[PDB]
Amino acid sequence: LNYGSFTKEHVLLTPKGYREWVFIGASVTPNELNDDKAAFPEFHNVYIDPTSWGHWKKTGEFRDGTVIVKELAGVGSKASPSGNGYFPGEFNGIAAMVKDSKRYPERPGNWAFFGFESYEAKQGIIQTDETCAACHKEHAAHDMVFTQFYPVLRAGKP
Amino acid sequence: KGLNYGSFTKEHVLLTPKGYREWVFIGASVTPNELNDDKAAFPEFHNVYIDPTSWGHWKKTGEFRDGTVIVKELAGVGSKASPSGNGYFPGEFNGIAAMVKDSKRYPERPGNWAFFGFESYEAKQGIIQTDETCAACHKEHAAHDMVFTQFYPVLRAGKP
Ligand code: HEC
Ligand code: HEC
Repeated sequence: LNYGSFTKEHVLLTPKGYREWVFIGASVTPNELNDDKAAFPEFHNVYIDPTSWGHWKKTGEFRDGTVIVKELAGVGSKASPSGNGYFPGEFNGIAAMVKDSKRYPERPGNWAFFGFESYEAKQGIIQTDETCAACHKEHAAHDMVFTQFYPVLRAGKP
Repeated sequence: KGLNYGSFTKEHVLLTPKGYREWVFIGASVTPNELNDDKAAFPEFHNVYIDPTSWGHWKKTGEFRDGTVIVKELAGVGSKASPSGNGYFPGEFNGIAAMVKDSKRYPERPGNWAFFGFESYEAKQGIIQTDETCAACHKEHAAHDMVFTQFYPVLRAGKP
């Protein structure tokens, strides 16, 4: 069962329930370490849809129909009873990518990258390749996904 | 109703949980060794999960039910710079800690929570901790029922 919902023009409707998908890793790019303006502020919590997680465990590959959501959250504090560091605050928005060789035959890896203006937007905005795909293609460890930062994926593959 | 998550010995000790990466993630924080005198208490990234049945009850009530299992998975800092910018990026898994709320198994523990450490991922079972080792700090500073929900935006957004 596919977890994306799409328009006739193959655009990703804003995913619902992705926090109940399979978490694959979190990173943090604080504003204060990125000239007071991180590209994706600031914590990133990343999810893969459950069907594609199942296929990943079987094959170590992203199936046609894979949806990955990167959820952004602010840095809420830098010190807690557990020590110094970064601790999350409030949610900021999402980014997403969808793999589909039928809908996206001309895109690298058959991935479409979606930006979201806000959580109330009805749909994502598909991006031209220089804005997202170029960086992922140049630097991601596996099939345009930064699996070097997803220890769940690396431990879960066969 | 949902399944009960976690498995327990006859002495009510949590057996080392399996499949928790398919539970509901509730938030991640990072205490890097380099910001904690080269030795964070829990090195270093923490990815936290609540079992799915207790997540369902949380969405309905904003409370942790009897049978709640929360797992905090530790991972290293793998790096501090990537194409997305400077910060902290995870490395390899380090270990787990857990807490279980159960008024029947742990009637005399603060909040009916049992705190478990794990010697390694290969250990058969956790080691239940004394109150001063874990519960004291959680009770003193956690925002809700001994859980640090100030750092779990998924929980705060999911409660009614
Ligand atoms: C995180 C991301 C994800 C998660 C899947 C993944 O491959 O990591 C999505 C869906 C996404 N981005 Fe990309 N991005 C970059 C890196 C290094 C990471 C992982 C580490 C971290 O969380 O900080 C990402 C890198 C880059 C990049 C390098 C210069 C660019 C220009 C972009 N990303 C751009 C975009 C998008 C353009 C709008 C977009 C929709 C993204 N990323 C989606
Ligand atoms: C994270 C933790 C979790 C996850 C649930 C939670 O309430 O956040 C577990 C299951 C657990 N710890 Fe505790 N802990 C502290 C803090 C602030 C955080 C959240 C922020 C972060 O991830 O860094 C925790 C704090 C403290 C603490 C304060 C001085 C003490 C001494 C301990 N924790 C101790 C313990 C454990 C004793 C061995 C134990 C099993 C823990 N924590 C479990």
